[PDB]
Amino acid sequence: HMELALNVTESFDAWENTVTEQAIEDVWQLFETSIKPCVKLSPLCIGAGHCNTSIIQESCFRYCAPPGYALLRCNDTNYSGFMPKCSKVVVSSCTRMMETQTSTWFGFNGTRAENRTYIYWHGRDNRTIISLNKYYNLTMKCRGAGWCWFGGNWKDAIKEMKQTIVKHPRYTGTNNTDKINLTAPRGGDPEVTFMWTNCRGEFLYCKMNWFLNWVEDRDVTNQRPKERHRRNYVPCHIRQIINTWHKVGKNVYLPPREGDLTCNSTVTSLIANIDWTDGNQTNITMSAEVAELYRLELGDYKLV
Ligand SMILES: *[C@@H]1O[C@H](CO)[C@@H](O[C@@H]2O[C@H](CO)[C@@H](O[C@@H]3O[C@H](CO[C@H]4O[C@H](CO)[C@@H](O)[C@H](O)[C@@H]4O)[C@@H](O)[C@H](O[C@H]4O[C@H](CO)[C@@H](O)[C@H](O)[C@@H]4O[C@H]4O[C@H](CO)[C@@H](O)[C@H](O)[C@@H]4O[C@H]4O[C@H](CO)[C@@H](O)[C@H](O)[C@@H]4O)[C@@H]3O)[C@H](O)[C@H]2NC(C)=O)[C@H](O)[C@H]1NC(C)=O
Ligand SMILES: *[C@@H]1O[C@H](CO[C@H]2O[C@@H](C)[C@@H](O)[C@@H](O)[C@@H]2O)[C@@H](O[C@@H]2O[C@H](CO)[C@@H](O[C@@H]3O[C@H](CO[C@H]4O[C@H](CO)[C@@H](O)[C@H](O)[C@@H]4O)[C@@H](O)[C@H](O[C@H]4O[C@H](CO)[C@@H](O)[C@H](O)[C@@H]4O)[C@@H]3O)[C@H](O)[C@H]2NC(C)=O)[C@H](O)[C@H]1NC(C)=O
Ligand SMILES: *[C@@H]1O[C@H](CO[C@H]2O[C@@H](C)[C@@H](O)[C@@H](O)[C@@H]2O)[C@@H](O[C@@H]2O[C@H](CO)[C@@H](O[C@@H]3O[C@H](CO[C@H]4O[C@H](CO)[C@@H](O)[C@H](O)[C@@H]4O)[C@@H](O)[C@H](O[C@H]4O[C@H](CO)[C@@H](O)[C@H](O)[C@@H]4O)[C@@H]3O)[C@H](O)[C@H]2NC(C)=O)[C@H](O)[C@H]1NC(C)=O
Ligand SMILES: *[C@@H]1O[C@H](CO)[C@@H](O[C@@H]2O[C@H](CO)[C@@H](O[C@@H]3O[C@H](CO[C@H]4O[C@H](CO)[C@@H](O)[C@H](O)[C@@H]4O)[C@@H](O)[C@H](O[C@H]4O[C@H](CO)[C@@H](O)[C@H](O)[C@@H]4O)[C@@H]3O)[C@H](O)[C@H]2NC(C)=O)[C@H](O)[C@H]1NC(C)=O
Ligand SMILES: *[C@H]1O[C@H](CO)[C@@H](O[C@@H]2O[C@H](CO)[C@@H](O[C@@H]3O[C@H](CO[C@H]4O[C@H](CO)[C@@H](O)[C@H](O)[C@@H]4O)[C@@H](O)[C@H](O)[C@@H]3O)[C@H](O)[C@H]2NC(C)=O)[C@H](O)[C@H]1NC(C)=O
Ligand SMILES: *[C@@H]1O[C@H](CO[C@H]2O[C@@H](C)[C@@H](O)[C@@H](O)[C@@H]2O)[C@@H](O[C@@H]2O[C@H](CO)[C@@H](O[C@@H]3O[C@H](CO)[C@@H](O)[C@H](O)[C@@H]3O)[C@H](O)[C@H]2NC(C)=O)[C@H](O)[C@H]1NC(C)=O
Ligand SMILES: *[C@H]1O[C@H](CO[C@H]2O[C@@H](C)[C@@H](O)[C@@H](O)[C@@H]2O)[C@@H](O[C@@H]2O[C@H](CO)[C@@H](O[C@@H]3O[C@H](CO)[C@@H](O)[C@H](O)[C@@H]3O)[C@H](O)[C@H]2NC(C)=O)[C@H](O)[C@H]1NC(C)=O
Ligand SMILES: *[C@H]1O[C@H](CO[C@H]2O[C@@H](C)[C@@H](O)[C@@H](O)[C@@H]2O)[C@@H](O[C@@H]2O[C@H](CO)[C@@H](O[C@@H]3O[C@H](CO)[C@@H](O)[C@H](O)[C@@H]3O)[C@H](O)[C@H]2NC(C)=O)[C@H](O)[C@H]1NC(C)=O
Ligand SMILES: *[C@H]1O[C@H](CO[C@H]2O[C@@H](C)[C@@H](O)[C@@H](O)[C@@H]2O)[C@@H](O[C@@H]2O[C@H](CO)[C@@H](O)[C@H](O)[C@H]2NC(C)=O)[C@H](O)[C@H]1NC(C)=O
Ligand SMILES: *[C@H]1O[C@H](CO[C@H]2O[C@@H](C)[C@@H](O)[C@@H](O)[C@@H]2O)[C@@H](O[C@@H]2O[C@H](CO)[C@@H](O)[C@H](O)[C@H]2NC(C)=O)[C@H](O)[C@H]1NC(C)=O
Ligand SMILES: *[C@H]1O[C@H](CO)[C@@H](O[C@@H]2O[C@H](CO)[C@@H](O)[C@H](O)[C@H]2NC(C)=O)[C@H](O)[C@H]1NC(C)=O
Ligand SMILES: *[C@@H]1O[C@H](CO)[C@@H](O)[C@H](O)[C@H]1NC(C)=O
Ligand SMILES: *[C@@H]1O[C@H](CO)[C@@H](O)[C@H](O)[C@H]1NC(C)=O
Repeated sequence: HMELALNVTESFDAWENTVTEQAIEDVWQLFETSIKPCVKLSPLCIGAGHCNTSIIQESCFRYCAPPGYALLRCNDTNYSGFMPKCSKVVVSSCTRMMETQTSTWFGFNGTRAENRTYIYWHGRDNRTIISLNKYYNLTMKCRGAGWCWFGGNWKDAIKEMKQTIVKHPRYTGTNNTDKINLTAPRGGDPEVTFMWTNCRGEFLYCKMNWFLNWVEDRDVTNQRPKERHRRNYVPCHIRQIINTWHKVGKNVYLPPREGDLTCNSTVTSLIANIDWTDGNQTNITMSAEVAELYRLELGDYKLV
């Protein structure tokens, strides 16, 4: 039945991307797949040296969630990432997710969101992903019109996060000075900070810049530096037809609704893909989609 492995390939290309790209594309294949004619054809590659073309039988009411897909994890400690000696393994399947909530920025419910911030991270010397987790307060409710609300110490929190990310990258070599900024492009230049949010089915897009207007430095001053007064909401505009971030492309999905849905969600799990490759850059990024959801609970998604 299930006969996985534990191998991975990491390289240079993101358009010719593999695990990621494959995981993403296939997902909307499984997902777009819930509409009924009589008999459907599903694939089923995840790394076997050949492929499975899954075939659902039926006719020509309550159903779980993935007409054809399932997940499972290893086991042992709270979390790390990769280079395991992996052993015991568990059982799981359903995928109702579309129903519930989500975001490109901060994973929702966090659980024993201990005061002391976290940077829980799957490492790769240079090209890697993070998961920051602090107790402090953050809220994020959406109001359907296309504008999202908050509550918390978000300036300060980032500080912690920025206070956080300083302790583990220790003295590299030379006597140095820090200078954090963000982007997240690839091969081309945009110049905007988008985030998405799922909560109750509608797949809503947000133009998020005021939230993301901060240049970081080691030791600073703002006495003689400048001051203007700014406040915040979210100029979201649903894009059922999804305008794709990491690539100026397109996708869609077929949702439900409760007329006046006015989103809501608890913040905890702020994410990032920090870039620090040899030279002059500490490059925070915000791509970390649906497999992070389950990755959020287990340690690391395994699908098939
Ligand atoms: C879905 O779930 C979510 C949960 O996430 C629900 O949303 C949450 O629910 C709470 C209550 O419904 C809500 O509380 C409210 O929060 C507001 C947050 O706004 C603040 O943050 C943002 C970002 O920084 C800013 O835009 C804004 O300026 C605010 O700072 C607050 O506006 C409200 O609380 C405060 O105001 C009222 C009225 O004045 C006070 O009663 C209350 O005490 C708060 O203010 C005092 O305390 C703060 C901090 O201690 C001080 O800064 C402030 O000056 C006040 O200090 C005075 O007053 C108190 C006495 O009251 C006294 O201690 C002190 O001596 C001073 O005199 C507001 O009540 C959560 O924040 C909210 N989350 C979100 C999204 O913000 C949501 O409803 C759910 N959906 C459904 C189903 O409804
Ligand atoms: C695989 O492993 C993960 C961690 O590695 C495991 O390593 C080996 C040695 C195993 O044999 C495990 O001991 C260890 O789990 C698992 O994470 C763990 O998952 C368990 C659930 O099976 C968690 O326990 C739960 O957490 C609550 C926290 O309390 C814990 O601490 C106190 C005091 O130390 C203890 O009393 C508890 O037993 C916990 O250890 C706890 O409140 C929960 O109890 C409730 O739930 C049961 C079940 O329904 C219910 O009957 C009872 O009445 C309670 O209401 C519960 O015990 C544990 O926290 C967690 N620990 C770690 C280190 O992550 C992982 O789940 C497991 N599964 C997978 C994914 O493979
Ligand atoms: C993630 O989980 C979140 C909470 O998780 C908890 O789940 C339970 C089962 C436990 O396991 C906990 O360990 C765990 O933390 C969920 O977030 C919640 O979202 C819901 C709606 O989606 C919100 O519901 C409403 O909450 C009100 C809270 O405000 C109160 O607090 C203030 C602060 O002082 C008080 O002033 C207020 O008076 C409030 O008391 C609450 O009052 C509401 O309850 C009333 O109304 C409802 C409906 O009419 C009714 O059911 C209830 O009996 C009362 O009449 C209301 O329920 C909620 O704000 C929010 N929880 C938190 C953290 O506050 C979330 O669903 C889940 N999401 C994901 C990612 O899965
Ligand atoms: C990646 O790229 C960045 C940007 O190019 C490099 O940063 C530069 O670092 C050099 C180091 O020599 C800087 O040169 C120094 O500038 C000082 C003043 O500017 C700084 O300090 C003030 C106040 O603190 C700030 O207002 C300002 O913004 C700057 O932060 C000078 O005072 C220095 O002269 C003194 O030091 C020299 C030794 O360097 C002594 O011998 C002298 O006695 C003298 O007292 C010096 O000139 C330069 O300013 C930076 N660039 C920019 C754009 O400002 C990184 O080095 C680079 N990193 C890597 C890994 O390559
Ligand atoms: C994350 O953020 C990083 C920093 O913001 C991004 O790196 C930057 O990527 C842009 C896009 O390609 C590059 O911009 C180019 O700059 C070159 C270099 O010209 C400079 O050097 C010469 C020689 O000293 C000097 O004469 C000039 O005046 C310039 O100072 C230009 O030739 C190009 O036209 C183009 O503008 C940067 O090179 C690069 N910045 C850094 C830090 O080096 C990164 O793209 C982001 N990506 C991720 C991973 O999220
Ligand atoms: C940020 O969250 C905390 C947590 O409080 C909430 O916790 C959940 C589980 C729920 O029970 C909800 O009802 C709670 O509000 C809130 O911060 C704390 O707020 C309390 C009072 O609401 C404070 O207690 C007071 O402390 C002061 C100073 O020590 C005393 O003067 C008072 O007598 C009283 O003891 C406490 O200090 C706050 N500390 C924490 C844990 O952050 C807060 O409401 C919330 N902020 C918002 C609105 O975003
Ligand atoms: C991942 O985190 C867990 C969570 O523990 C944190 O919990 C809070 C409350 C705080 O105390 C913080 O210090 C904890 O790290 C870690 O789980 C705990 O780990 C300790 C030691 O790492 C365990 O004690 C051990 O007990 C065994 C017997 O089982 C001894 O043989 C060992 O020598 C040691 O003394 C403790 O049981 C764990 N408790 C909890 C709450 O899970 C975990 O270690 C950490 N993993 C890593 C390394 O990232
Ligand atoms: C991290 O960001 C800082 C500051 O960012 C500012 O500039 C851009 C990137 C934008 O985000 C804006 O909103 C920010 O306030 C970078 O430091 C400064 O970068 C600017 C932009 O190139 C430089 O300005 C220069 O100004 C002269 C004026 O004569 C022009 O002629 C030049 O063309 C040029 O634009 C300036 O060199 C930088 N200031 C410092 C600190 O010396 C920083 O480069 C960036 N670092 C990383 C990690 O990428
Ligand atoms: C949560 O705990 C921190 C303690 O954090 C300390 O231990 C590690 C997390 C490490 O990062 C270390 O650098 C850090 O100091 C509390 O911060 C504390 O604030 C108190 C104020 O009473 C000070 O006495 C301490 O300097 C400081 N740390 C210590 C050692 O306690 C934080 O406020 C606390 N909050 C909650 C809700 O638990
Ligand atoms: C990010 O990683 C690079 C290189 O890491 C090497 O790891 C090997 C397993 C293999 O994948 C090889 O292709 C890859 O280049 C780091 O470069 C190293 O820098 C240190 C410090 O000077 C030196 O010990 C090495 O000479 C040098 N590379 C080698 C192995 O020759 C790079 O510094 C690191 N960057 C950061 C800041 O994380
Ligand atoms: C690199 O610059 C650092 C800046 O700190 C210098 O570090 C000093 O090293 C000297 C010895 O040369 C020590 O006595 C001091 O304690 C350090 N400075 C202080 C007070 O922080 C160092 O000089 C530079 N490295 C060299 C020699 O190239
Ligand atoms: C990758 O996994 C294969 C099984 O497909 C295994 O034989 C091999 O050791 C692994 N190669 C490495 C080390 O990446
Ligand atoms: C592929 O999955 C189907 C379920 O549709 C299962 O019956 C079949 O055994 C699998 N193919 C093989 C031989 O791995």
